[PDB]
Amino acid sequence: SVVLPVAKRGEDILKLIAAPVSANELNSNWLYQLADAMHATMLERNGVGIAAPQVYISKRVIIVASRPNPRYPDAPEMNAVVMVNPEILEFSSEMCLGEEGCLSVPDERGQVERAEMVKVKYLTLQGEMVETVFQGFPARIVQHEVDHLNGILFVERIS
Ligand SMILES: [Zn+2]
Repeated sequence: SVVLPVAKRGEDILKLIAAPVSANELNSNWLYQLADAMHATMLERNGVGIAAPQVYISKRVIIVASRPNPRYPDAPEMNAVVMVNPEILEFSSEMCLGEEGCLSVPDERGQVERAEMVKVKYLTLQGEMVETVFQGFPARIVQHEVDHLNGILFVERIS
């Protein structure tokens, strides 16, 4: 496993709309390697999620991996999920606000309003369709990472 360089706020890579992963990439060693490098990078930076644009890869891949760590001492622990081509199909009208940081925003945290619940459809790295309901802090990570795929940093969502 390799720890990749992470783009910081102000770099233009972080402002693009990341391109969807194509059919021939699904279940490829390319794609497995991409996800493994993202995963190592996130762990090394005590992230609870990561998006491919953050590691200069303008593709629609994210990792959602809520776990307590120094950066988030109170996060619930889930098994890390890698999502290819995620699409949020439903946001709840109910809001929750929480403090977010970001691997791409050194030394700034802010309060962000997010949907309490999201329903997300995505593909596994093999290419199989999955739909999952997330609540609370995992939901906020899903929203944060999808924002990265759409060129949005959490600083822009500060109410
Ligand atoms: Zn981030």
